[PDB]
Amino acid sequence: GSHSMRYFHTSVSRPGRGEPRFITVGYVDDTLFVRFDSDAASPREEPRAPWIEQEGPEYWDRETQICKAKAQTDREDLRTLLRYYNQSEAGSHTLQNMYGCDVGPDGRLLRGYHQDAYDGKDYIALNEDLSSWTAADTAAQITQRKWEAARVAEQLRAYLEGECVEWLRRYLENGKETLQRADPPKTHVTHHPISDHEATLRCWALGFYPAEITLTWQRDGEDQTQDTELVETRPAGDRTFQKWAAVVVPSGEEQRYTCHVQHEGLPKPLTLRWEP
Amino acid sequence: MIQRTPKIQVYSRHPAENGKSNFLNCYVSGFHPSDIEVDLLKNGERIEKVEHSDLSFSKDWSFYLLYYTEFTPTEKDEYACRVNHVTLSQPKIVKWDRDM
Amino acid sequence: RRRWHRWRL
Ligand code: NA
Repeated sequence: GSHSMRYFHTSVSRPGRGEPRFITVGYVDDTLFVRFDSDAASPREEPRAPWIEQEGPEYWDRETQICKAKAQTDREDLRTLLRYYNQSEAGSHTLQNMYGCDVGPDGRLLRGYHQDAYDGKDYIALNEDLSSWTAADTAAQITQRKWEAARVAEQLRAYLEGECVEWLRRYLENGKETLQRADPPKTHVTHHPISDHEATLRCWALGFYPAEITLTWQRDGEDQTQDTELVETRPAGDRTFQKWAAVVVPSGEEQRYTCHVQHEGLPKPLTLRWEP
Repeated sequence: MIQRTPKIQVYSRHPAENGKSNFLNCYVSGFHPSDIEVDLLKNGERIEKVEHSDLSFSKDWSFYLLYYTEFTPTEKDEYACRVNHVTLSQPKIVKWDRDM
Repeated sequence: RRRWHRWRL
């Protein structure tokens, strides 16, 4: 189907404790494929998926230099933001940046992105037009004026419509074993006595990829949204994800309850019940 | 500055079977700022050489990390995750429950 | 692959 590529970056200042810490990671869909951490002894961008390992030394050298450069420009930008917000040099602050692209099943650009946040709040974002900006406040408007003057959007647009999509397509091909495979959830229902009067029914979805999933409980066909404990989808640590949904059921009433699972890896939504 | 307290889940990679090697995970998410300290505990003591993912974030800019270690669950051994963050006056301890 | 970031806030 559709796919995405994202590069995420975080710099965190630490006054009196040297230069900011810089960490960046790249993803295709829900798959991590590259990482860089400035605090590694002689830091390099490193592979984190098998299908990127085949890129040659020139690729890793360029990537590494780009990461080092962004760490350095982030240091300058953190200093600028202290000025823009009239802040002291004593505190730790955070600068986050994301950029990348979404493509459709045919490989065509669906959306490009480039956006920044300061201290966990929106700062400036490239709009969906890839031609104009949304500034969150009067500080970000200063950046906007500079970036309008320098025709920054046009340069980002050229990357997002060109290289971003072209390299994503390359990765999807080289990684076709995994990036183009959905792993359906393995599902089951468990029963957890609370007392002689009631028990929890917990519906599990394990080992699925990608992360998007819907899990719901029904009682005689009616959705139990308000009475369901639904945990956040969580990584298993091996590429796949987990989720569960639980409801408290009076003794003897279990056969009224069905769990429903939707995942792109499932041809049709599944219906499960507790089987003693 | 607005701060967001971490969500915490402690769980295993595979369904727990006593005597069978597995991975113990502590997933912390939805937090800001990014500095956070996480320990995994076996019978109240810190497990050594725990690994973690590289810092990343969600669409809303909040951070997430996975801490993990190999472990072999038993009937009697108790595992937990201890999390400290600026939003917490006291570190939060979440016990591992093999049924969650 | 990445892009060089030339810009400053
Ligand atoms: Na921090």
